[PDB]
Amino acid sequence: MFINRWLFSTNHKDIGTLYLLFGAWAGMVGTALSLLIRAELGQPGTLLGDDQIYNVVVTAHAFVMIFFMVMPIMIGGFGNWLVPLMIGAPDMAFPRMNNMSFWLLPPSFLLLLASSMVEAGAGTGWTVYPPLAGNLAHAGASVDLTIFSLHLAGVSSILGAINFITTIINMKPPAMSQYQTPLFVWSVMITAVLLLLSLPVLAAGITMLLTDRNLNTTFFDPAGGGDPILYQHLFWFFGHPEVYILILPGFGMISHIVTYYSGKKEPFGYMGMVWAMMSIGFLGFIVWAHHMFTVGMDVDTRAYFTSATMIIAIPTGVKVFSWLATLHGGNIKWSPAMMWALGFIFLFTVGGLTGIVLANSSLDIVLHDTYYVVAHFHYVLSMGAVFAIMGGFVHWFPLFSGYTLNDTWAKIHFAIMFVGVNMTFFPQHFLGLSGMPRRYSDYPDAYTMWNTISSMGSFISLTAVMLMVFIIWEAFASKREVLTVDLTTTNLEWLNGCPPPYHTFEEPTYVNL
Amino acid sequence: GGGVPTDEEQATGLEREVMLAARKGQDPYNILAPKATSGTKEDPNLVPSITNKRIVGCICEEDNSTVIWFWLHKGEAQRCPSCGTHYKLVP
Amino acid sequence: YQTAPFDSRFPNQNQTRNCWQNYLDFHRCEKAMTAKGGDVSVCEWYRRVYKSLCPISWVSTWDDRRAEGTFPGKI
Amino acid sequence: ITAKPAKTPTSPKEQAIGLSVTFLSFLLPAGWVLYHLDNY
Amino acid sequence: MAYPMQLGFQDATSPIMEELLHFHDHTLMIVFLISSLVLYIISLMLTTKLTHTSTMDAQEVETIWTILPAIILILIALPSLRILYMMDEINNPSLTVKTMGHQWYWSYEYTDYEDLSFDSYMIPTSELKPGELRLLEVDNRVVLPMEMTIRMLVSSEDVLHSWAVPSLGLKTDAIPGRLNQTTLMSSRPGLYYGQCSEICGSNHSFMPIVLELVPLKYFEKWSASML
Amino acid sequence: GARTWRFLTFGLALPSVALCTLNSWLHSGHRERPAFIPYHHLRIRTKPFSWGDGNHTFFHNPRVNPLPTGYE
Amino acid sequence: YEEGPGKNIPFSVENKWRLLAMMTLFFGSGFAAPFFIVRHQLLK
Amino acid sequence: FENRVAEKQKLFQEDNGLPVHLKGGATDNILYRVTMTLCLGGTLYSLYCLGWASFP
Amino acid sequence: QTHAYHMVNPSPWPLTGALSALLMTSGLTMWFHFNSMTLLMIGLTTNMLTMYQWWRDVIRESTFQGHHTPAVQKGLRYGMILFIISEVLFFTGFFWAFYHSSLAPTPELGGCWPPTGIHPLNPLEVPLLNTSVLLASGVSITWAHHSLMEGDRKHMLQALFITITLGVYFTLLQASEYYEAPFTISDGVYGSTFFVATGFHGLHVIIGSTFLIVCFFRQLKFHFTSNHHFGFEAAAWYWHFVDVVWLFLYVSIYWWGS
Ligand code: HEA
Ligand code: HEA
Ligand SMILES: CCCCC/C=C\C/C=C/C/C=C\C/C=C\CCCC(=O)O[C@H](COC(=O)CCCCCCCCCCCCCCCCC)COP(=O)(O)OCCN
Ligand SMILES: CCCCCC/C=C\CCCCCCCCCC(=O)O[C@H](COC(=O)CCCCCCCCCCCCCCC)COP(=O)(O)OC[C@@H](O)CO
Ligand SMILES: CCCCCC/C=C\CCCCCCCCCC(=O)O[C@H](COC(=O)CCCCCCCCCCCCCCC)COP(=O)(O)OC[C@@H](O)CO
Ligand SMILES: CCCCCCCCCCO[C@@H]1O[C@H](CO)[C@@H](O[C@H]2O[C@H](CO)[C@@H](O)[C@H](O)[C@H]2O)[C@H](O)[C@H]1O
Ligand SMILES: CCCCCCCCCCO[C@@H]1O[C@H](CO)[C@@H](O[C@H]2O[C@H](CO)[C@@H](O)[C@H](O)[C@H]2O)[C@H](O)[C@H]1O
Ligand SMILES: CCCCCCCCCCO[C@@H]1O[C@H](CO)[C@@H](O[C@H]2O[C@H](CO)[C@@H](O)[C@H](O)[C@H]2O)[C@H](O)[C@H]1O
Ligand SMILES: C[C@H](CCC(=O)O)[C@H]1CC[C@H]2[C@@H]3[C@H](O)C[C@@H]4C[C@H](O)CC[C@]4(C)[C@H]3C[C@H](O)[C@]12C
Ligand code: CUA
Ligand code: NA
Ligand SMILES: [Zn+2]
Repeated sequence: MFINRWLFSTNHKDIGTLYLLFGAWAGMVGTALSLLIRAELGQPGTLLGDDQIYNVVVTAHAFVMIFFMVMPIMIGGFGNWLVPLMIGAPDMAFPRMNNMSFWLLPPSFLLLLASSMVEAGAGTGWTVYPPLAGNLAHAGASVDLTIFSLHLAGVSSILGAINFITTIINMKPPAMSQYQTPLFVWSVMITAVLLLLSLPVLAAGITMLLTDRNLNTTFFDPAGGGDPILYQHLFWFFGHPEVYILILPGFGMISHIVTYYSGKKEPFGYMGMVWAMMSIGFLGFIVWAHHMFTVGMDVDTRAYFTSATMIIAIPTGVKVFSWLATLHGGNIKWSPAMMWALGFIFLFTVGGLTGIVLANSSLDIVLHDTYYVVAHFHYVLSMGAVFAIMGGFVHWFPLFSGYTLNDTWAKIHFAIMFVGVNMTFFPQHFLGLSGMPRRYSDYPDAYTMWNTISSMGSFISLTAVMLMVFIIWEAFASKREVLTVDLTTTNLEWLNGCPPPYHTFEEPTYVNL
Repeated sequence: GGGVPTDEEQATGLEREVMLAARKGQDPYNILAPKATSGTKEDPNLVPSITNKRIVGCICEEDNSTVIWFWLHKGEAQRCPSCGTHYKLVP
Repeated sequence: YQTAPFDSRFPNQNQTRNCWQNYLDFHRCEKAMTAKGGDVSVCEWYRRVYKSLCPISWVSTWDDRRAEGTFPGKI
Repeated sequence: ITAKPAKTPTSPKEQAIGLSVTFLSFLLPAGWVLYHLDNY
Repeated sequence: MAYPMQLGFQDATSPIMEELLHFHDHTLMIVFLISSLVLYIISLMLTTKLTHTSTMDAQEVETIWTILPAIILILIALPSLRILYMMDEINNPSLTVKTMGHQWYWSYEYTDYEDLSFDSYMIPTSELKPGELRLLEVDNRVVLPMEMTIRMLVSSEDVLHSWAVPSLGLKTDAIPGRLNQTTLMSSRPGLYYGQCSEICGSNHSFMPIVLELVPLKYFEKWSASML
Repeated sequence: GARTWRFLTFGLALPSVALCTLNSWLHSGHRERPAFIPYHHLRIRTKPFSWGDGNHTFFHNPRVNPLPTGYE
Repeated sequence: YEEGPGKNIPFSVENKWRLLAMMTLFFGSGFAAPFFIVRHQLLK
Repeated sequence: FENRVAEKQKLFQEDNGLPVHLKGGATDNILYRVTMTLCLGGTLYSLYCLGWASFP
Repeated sequence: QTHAYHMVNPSPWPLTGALSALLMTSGLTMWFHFNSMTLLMIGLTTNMLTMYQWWRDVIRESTFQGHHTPAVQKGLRYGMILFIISEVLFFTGFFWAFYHSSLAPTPELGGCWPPTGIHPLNPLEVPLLNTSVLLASGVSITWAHHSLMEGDRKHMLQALFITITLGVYFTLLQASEYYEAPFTISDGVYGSTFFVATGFHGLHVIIGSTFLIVCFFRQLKFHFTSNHHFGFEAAAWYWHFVDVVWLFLYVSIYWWGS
């Protein structure tokens, strides 16, 4: 029974549960990697070794946080649990293919941990640029194991994207138009379209890197007429959409949490929010070379990529202002989920604005490959994607489990994490402006105070992560069973109880025209 | 030149049940959107069910993005808590 | 001559083809001048520009390939 | 949300044990590695 | 170079770096104002017991929400692109210098007139002379004439590197098989430091750049002495 | 209809294949291999191939594919 | 299949102390792994 | 050939509680066991290969 | 249930598929670096066993059990369209690589395309024959489709057999051209782009021919009705995708790149 249920699943809820467990484990790995980074940088000098061991840690940190923590939790976990329930569907379109999306991730993760155990690891950065990632400067199995890790995670998400798009298009009640689906459902459909189009281009690029490393191709090798900058275009053609993939489902969860804890039946400006997410998804395909402003491209190309990148602020601004307009006039409940969501609105805005600074090619000459970039992306990932995950987790844990968290503990957890992430990343702006490069194991003495403070911040964030594990334990240990949930009239996912039965919507909803 | 079976000859299981019900203008597997009545207490929307309760979604006005969801129970007609439209379960 | 002037054929950050073209032009001119037994000093401008722009290792590699018979450009 | 009282209440003492065990499970193995870095 | 507790950019050594400081001041004011306005509006939405939970009309307010940001982006883009095109403008350099990135050191080639080339390696921490900077000094500095437009050409003979000097506003990627061009003009004599700015393996942290800016006559005699 | 697509298959598509098969047939026969020149952008070897002696491509044809050192 | 709180999960919550052990091993193994990988790389 | 789909419809709709991957009879169980044995054995061998490749 | 959707029986094939992916990738690693094919051959075997049993079960669920209602079929239509789009974007990366290298040939090539020392195939010889063959197969598969809709078993089988024969002809012609080519995958970016792009295309032709052969045996076994035959539609869509990728390769690499 246990094998049939948990290894042979065709159930959207159990598969969502598997994704959340996987993502939680991955988050502990990514946290450990982040503390090794900050331990190395927490005093001047060398702690671990030279830049190779250091950049193996940095590279693994990024892959684990992106591919094994954020994507599995947002898309595999919240997407599988909530999407079918929010459209009254009985499961996903391809419930057996859904299970293979999940089971590809343990092997993907095994190949990444194998990369780090064999030879000297893949000390390449998560971008895996040649020729450093090539067979001369990274001889041996490490980079190939990283490529194969990415291939399996790629297939997982491509099949997952086919599943979500089909489910969301084909399995709504027949009276429900696409303009009557919840914002979280829109956020997952748009994310799935980005994955479907972007991951195959990554697959092509890392396959070329694989053949340059093993079959004597020369896509990226000037000796054969290749070009290292071609790899960068193919990678970033995927990589910019990838960051929109990382935040879009977070946008969707934020819309639900703000609406819910404002005591509103609906988000402000629903069609604006749909427009904004589709605009961000589209613009996210035409900006990739803002990752390449120092490679030597032509001035008019730099002018185009600057302008196109800045345009993203307009639809993103409509969402931020629409969240504020949802709070406006609310009966505000100061739940732990609301605290995560309010931290999201503010800290995501700050990281979005440092992204607009970086969009300026002329200024990016001096900010590129500095901690200013590191500050920008940790505001949007470690205070944006992560705050949306934590908000969604504390909001929907009682739906998934049938048990309540201790709200006081959850507020403590929020407060500690808020202090730690800001102490970690705010000073990295100063390190960036003043010229500290990325992917350094050690720094000139002038950079010591801000690196010291940043590392102290990382330890506060570790305390929050440890407390979170205790808080989940306390909920399962105490077994406070959910009774009533407010606002079920505009939150269908709650209307089958906590937890919902294994089979929901065996009899579909009645919706007339 | 023949030899290809038809759905009439070879469709089976749920596919066949859907096929045979549609010939009779019937929709036991909820493929079509039901058409609203005036939704008054005298002319309530009639909600078929194989059990004693079913979830209703009410799109109170044309092109509302917000759907209002509630359990409809066997017995007296209930009202959408947003627009007051009447619904009655017919198990 | 101080350094290679701005060349409107090569106005962008990537100056690879500027080095290459001037190296080709010098060696084509040198072959044309050694052939009719004319004077290689007419080639001097191309020589100064490629020496200014081209990395030593590129010139060194190209010269080795011309001697080997493996230079892939047309001279 | 409303909920029932805990079916198996976790006393303050029980919470101190769970929190202590949780923290030690993170801190002891990493601490053992970092303490021994020189030897590595 | 950077100094302890530094918050902003290194002081500008070149006119373009001066331009970037003023453009950053303008952009940062906008970032401060928008961040501040969002935090203030959050705090305003959350500090009243007054309520309004019925459906709210969106279209009027969405005009403000799109037009005002569009205007603000234009006010960033205009000076941004003026500086972009100013750096690209034709200038007539007096001197061309090449740098080649290597694992893990820079070589320099000054081949306008004579075959002058040398390697530039980090001074090990244990060999620093009193008063010298950890991880920043090199054995052989890049001596250059002050107050002169110099063409720097950047490549690599192995993996990617990136040749950066923050106080001159410079960062040009060092790509094997590619010759990337930038221009350098120092308003002042002195020593101007940078660090390899593309992950390039074991000693990426330990291959810095030191420019030594001196009068032309000193540069000429130094050049002659380095053959 | 089926009738029309069969008409196209036999009346246009397969006659085209037959004519191109003729064309290829008439232009087949081994043309003379070029002088070997050890160009550095060709016969790339950054890592031995994972089969044979490591120095032969997967569909190596001795008649027309020189090794880095020339024809076999 | 079992339905309801504590039954829709691949781990038991019947005993809070056995659960603490299982959770300790689960999250603890994830957090430990990178420290042991670094130790492994340093010891070659 | 003759149309024997009706006989396969009867076999696969038989009320015997078997999942579809085993409903053809004893041959399905054999091919299932071969597949899962190669997968699990192969996975254990891949772990042994990692252990080997993790040291010089 | 009173909806039309398919609740799938718990299945081991997702796990066997995931593990076959681990064995193929770890197997390629073991082949490239540790001189051994063992893991790779286990992974290819388990991958083929997984595909066989999974698609067998899809036939059981549809032809034999009747779970493919119109709503289910519509979902499969979208799934196959989306899968084809993802394959289009995969090929787009290789076309980008090709145009990048060929539009700005580097000094190492002689600064020209084709590179110095590269003698391209004549696009009017076997490459043109291959074009005629795949276009012809696009016509015959359309004949097969209309035959099936019109209820004509014999003509469906003849048209589908012709379509498969042309797919096999293309594969044999390409194998022979690979063997005869005077350039290899190691002949710089010309060989790299030529063999990786045409090689992935060749793999897709083999996959598509395999799918058409599956449809051929299912047709022999009377699985398809005149109205319900999604496996055939999906194979036909895939087959048109393979034709269209060939036309782009022919124009780009063989003709414009010669
Ligand atoms: C979730 C992840 C995420 C998100 C959503 C973003 C969003 C944005 N990012 Fe970022 N980015 C990263 C993750 C992300 N980024 C990562 C990981 C890297 C490094 C990659 C690597 O090298 O490893 C990076 C790097 C990166 C670079 C390259 C810098 C360099 O390497 O030199 C640039 C350049 O333009 C960029 C810009 C932007 C911009 C303009 C947005 C916009 O989408 C932001 C828009 C939001 C707002 C602007 C705020 C809200 C708007 C308002 C309140 C309205 C009013 C505003 C105005 C009038 C301005 N980011
Ligand atoms: C999602 C992406 C993400 C996240 C969250 C983080 C989080 C953190 N990151 Fe990092 N980081 C990157 C993505 C991320 N990072 C990327 C892409 C790079 C660039 C890599 C490269 O250069 O190639 C990078 C690089 C990077 C550097 C620069 C290294 C260098 O240039 O040399 C540093 C330096 O301090 C750093 C530190 C941290 C710290 C201290 C945290 C801490 O904030 C982490 C704290 C812990 C958490 C936030 C919890 C996570 C766990 C969960 C959320 C699980 C939840 C469980 C349930 C819901 C059940 N990271
Ligand atoms: C008739 C056409 C049919 C193709 C069948 C041929 C071979 C096996 C597999 C083919 C798969 C296709 C592409 C893989 C890459 C390279 C092969 C290119 C096509 C080919 O077969 O190229 C040959 C070289 O093969 C070589 O190196 C062979 C190398 C064999 C090992 C391939 C390595 C596998 C790569 C991993 C694939 C990753 C997949 C990504 C999935 C995406 C997930 C997101 C050309 O022969 P040559 O002697 O150099 O020149 C001819 C001289 N007379
Ligand atoms: C370097 C080597 C790395 C390679 C890693 C390889 C990774 C994994 C090994 C794959 C094993 C595949 C096993 C067969 C999978 C068949 C999936 C399938 O056919 O899925 C179908 C849905 O997808 C659809 O239609 C349309 C989609 C069909 C997709 C088929 C499988 C594709 C796997 C590779 C995709 C890569 C993408 C290439 C583009 C970059 C059916 O959905 P189910 O939920 O089953 O059933 C629903 C029931 O109603 C049916 O009666
Ligand atoms: C040497 C090469 C080795 C590499 C591995 C790949 C090799 C071969 C794979 C060949 C693909 C064969 C697919 C067979 C699918 C059979 C099942 C099927 O076709 O199932 C049909 C549904 O379609 C469906 O699921 C549609 C399912 C579609 C899946 C097709 C996907 C193509 C897969 C490519 C996978 C790898 C590609 C990655 C390349 C980089 C069943 O419905 P109907 O037909 O309507 O029947 C019902 C009627 O009888 C009722 O009257
Ligand atoms: C980034 C995450 C980590 C953050 C910091 C973790 C905090 C440390 C927790 C304690 O860790 C322990 O510290 C002991 C020392 O205090 C070590 O004992 C060591 O030192 C003792 C005292 O010298 C000896 O008795 C022991 O034998 C010897 O192993 C012990 O091994 C180690 O587990
Ligand atoms: C269902 C269960 C799954 C099945 C698992 C099967 C595991 C047993 C495989 C046998 O192991 C082999 O050992 C050989 C040692 O004799 C190796 O030969 C290879 O490595 C040799 C080592 O010297 C070299 O001679 C050559 O590279 C080559 O013959 C080869 O790598 C390896 O496969
Ligand atoms: C159902 C499971 C039970 C069966 C388990 C599978 C048993 C397979 C073990 C055999 O191992 C092989 O031995 C060959 C020779 O020892 C290797 O060829 C290697 O050596 C050859 C010649 O020695 C070379 O030609 C090849 O290039 C090379 O890969 C080959 O790779 C390797 O797989
Ligand atoms: C006799 C048999 C009848 C099929 C049936 O009605 O059961 C016929 C119908 C169509 C025939 C096939 C098609 O005519 C196409 C092929 C023609 C070749 O000459 C023989 C094999 C070939 C693949 C045929 C095999 C077999 O004779 C088939 C399958
Ligand atoms: Cu050289 Cu980094
Ligand atoms: Na350090
Ligand atoms: Zn209503």
